Amino acid sequence: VLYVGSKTKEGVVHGVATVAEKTKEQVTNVGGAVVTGVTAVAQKTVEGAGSIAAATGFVKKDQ
Amino acid sequence: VLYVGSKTKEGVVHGVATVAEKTKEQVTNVGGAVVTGVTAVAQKTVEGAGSIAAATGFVKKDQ
Amino acid sequence: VLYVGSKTKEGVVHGVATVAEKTKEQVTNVGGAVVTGVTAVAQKTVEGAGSIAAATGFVKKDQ
Amino acid sequence: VLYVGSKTKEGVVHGVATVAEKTKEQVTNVGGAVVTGVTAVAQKTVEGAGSIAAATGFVKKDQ
Amino acid sequence: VLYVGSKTKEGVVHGVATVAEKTKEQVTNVGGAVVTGVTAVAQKTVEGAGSIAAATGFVKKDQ
Amino acid sequence: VLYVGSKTKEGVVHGVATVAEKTKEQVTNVGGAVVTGVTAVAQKTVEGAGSIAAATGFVKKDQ
Repeated sequence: VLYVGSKTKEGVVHGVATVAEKTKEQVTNVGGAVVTGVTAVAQKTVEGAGSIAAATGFVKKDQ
Repeated sequence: VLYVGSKTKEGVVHGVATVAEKTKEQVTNVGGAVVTGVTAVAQKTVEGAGSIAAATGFVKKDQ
Repeated sequence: VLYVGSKTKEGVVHGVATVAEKTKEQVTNVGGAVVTGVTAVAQKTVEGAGSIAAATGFVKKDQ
Repeated sequence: VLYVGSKTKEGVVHGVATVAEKTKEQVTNVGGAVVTGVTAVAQKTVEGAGSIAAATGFVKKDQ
Repeated sequence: VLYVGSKTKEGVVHGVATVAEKTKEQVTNVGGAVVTGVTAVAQKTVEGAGSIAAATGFVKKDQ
Repeated sequence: VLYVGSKTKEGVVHGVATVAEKTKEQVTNVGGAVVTGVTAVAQKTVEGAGSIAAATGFVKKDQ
């Protein structure tokens, strides 16, 4: 018996309840990035960069 | 018996309840990116970059 | 018995309930990208980049 | 202008999300009453008795 | 302007999220009453008795 | 302007989130009453007795 890498559980979300009562919600953007409202998200990345709510700017590599 | 990589569970979302009561919701954009409202999302990436709510800017590589 | 890569479960979403009562919802865009309202999404990518709600800007590679 | 009994809201249920993951569920009865699983119920009774999940016994009025 | 009995809100339930993960659930009865699992219930009774999860016994009025 | 009985709010439940993870749940009864699991319940009774989770015994009025 080996059971190598067995019965695992990774990058998991479960059993979540959520209520949101918002009368108004404005998001104005005129520049770079804006990220909002990220709920119950799961990921598993192998041999790579893993981002989930990454608001980056502008990569301005010139000459 | 090996059971190598067995009974696994990865990048999973389950058992989620959500209520959202919003009277108004405006999103104005005139520049780069805007990401909103990302719920119950799962991913598994192998040998690659994995992004989920990544609002990037503008990659301006000149000469 | 090997059971290598067996009974797996990856990039999965299940058992999700959602209610959304929004009286008004406007999205104005005049620049780059806008992503909204992404619910119960699953993906598995092998040997590749995997994006799910990625609002990118404009890749302006000149000469 | 009277607006007597106006814009009322009574005996109301709205905006409800629910998830139930039950692997087994047995209900054995051999006597009186059993009531189970009552969700999102509304009632308005006028000039009367109003019951909603009332498990009564046995009304044994003899001579 | 009277607005007598106006813009009222009574016996109301709203904006409820619920998750229940039960592996087993047995209810055995052999006598009187059993009431279980009553969620998001609303009532308005006028000129009457109002019960919602009332498990009564046995009304044994003899001679 | 009277606004008598106006903009009221009575017997109300709202904005409730709940998670319940129970591996086992048994309810055995052989006598009178049993009441369990009463969530997010509202009532308004006028000119009457109002009970919500009332487990009574057995009213044995003899001669």
